[PDB]
Amino acid sequence: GSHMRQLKIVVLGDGASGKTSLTTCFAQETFGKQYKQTIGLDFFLRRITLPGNLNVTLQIWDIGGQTIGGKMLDKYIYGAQGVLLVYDITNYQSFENLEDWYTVVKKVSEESETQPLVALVGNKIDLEHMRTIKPEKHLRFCQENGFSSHFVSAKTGDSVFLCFQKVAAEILGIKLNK
Ligand SMILES: Nc1nc2c(ncn2[C@@H]2O[C@H](COP(=O)(O)OP(=O)(O)O)[C@@H](OP(=O)(O)O)[C@H]2O)c(=O)[nH]1
Ligand SMILES: [Mg+2]
Repeated sequence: GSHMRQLKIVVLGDGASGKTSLTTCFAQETFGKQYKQTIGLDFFLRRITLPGNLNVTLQIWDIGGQTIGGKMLDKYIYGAQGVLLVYDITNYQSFENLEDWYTVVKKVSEESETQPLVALVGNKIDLEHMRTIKPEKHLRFCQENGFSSHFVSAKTGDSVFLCFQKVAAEILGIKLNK
């Protein structure tokens, strides 16, 4: 027998960073019958084919309005093979607070004996000329913790598909060459 290959990715970060915009931007290609199959659930599914004709379904979880201490947060983070730490490049506190989001991820990782792929996602790159987190500051946070680095715009779609695709590939031990 052979079963579906599914990877769970959770999207974390402070309110107003663009988490729901980001997840929706990636979900849009599935709108119609497939997205409707999980309407009102905690996640949606999107199938991608990674290089080498590797079919995988991504199960993408938006935490909604959950805060760091939310007692529902566990179902989002436990089992997550990929984690997006999302901030708004124009909102400094959203970046600073990612240390605290990452503390929860480390705690879950240690308990679960897992090593999820963690991506730092600077959203709103369409607003680059008004950013309050410089690229160098973002890349320092990535270097300190081994995060995958992404600058995206959920509004316009810039780099969004590639962020999820790269995270999926890295979960499976593949560095995509582009
Ligand atoms: N310029 C820009 N704005 C973005 C981007 N991503 C999200 N936004 C805006 O940021 C606001 C918060 O987005 P949302 O997806 O609800 O964030 P959240 O789910 O993290 O709370 C929304 O504004 P509104 O209240 O206007 O809808 C949304 O339109 C982006 O890449 N660029
Ligand atoms: Mg939201």
